Amino acid sequence: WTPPRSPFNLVQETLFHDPWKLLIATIFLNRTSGKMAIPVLWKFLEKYPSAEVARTADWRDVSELLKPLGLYDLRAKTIVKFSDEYLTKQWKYPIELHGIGKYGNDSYRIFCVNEWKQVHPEAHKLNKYHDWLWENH
DNA sequence: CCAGCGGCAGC
DNA sequence: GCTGCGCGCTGG
Repeated sequence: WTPPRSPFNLVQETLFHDPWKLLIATIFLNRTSGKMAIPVLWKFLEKYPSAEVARTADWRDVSELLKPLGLYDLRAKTIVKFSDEYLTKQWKYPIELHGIGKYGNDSYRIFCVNEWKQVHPEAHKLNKYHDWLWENH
């Protein structure tokens, strides 16, 4: 299973090989415009390239990086918690993990696994992709 | 100028 | 279902 490249340009299309990066991408996109989030996502992934490093991060430092995005302290605490569980808990679907809900589960089930047919997403840029999947099928 | 709008936990 | 978190994008 390889999710196809779409005319919609979801960030999920580039990060599916590393689930952690793709899931962090969804967290950056919680009620935050893609325009601001994605640039700042790359900035994060240079300072914190893995779940192994983010897990030892000081949430307060992670928060200074997020300031322009909003929900900066909430999401910072979230990035240090999720990354910890991601490597420490046994999980099948990321929904089990702190900070990941329907949206992040929907992205993982489409891009990181062959389960797109079984998914009913709600997030806007995601339904455009998912419908495009059924349409081009 | 300006106000509406781009998920999650925890109760 | 309800509520707090939060900035800047956009478009009249």
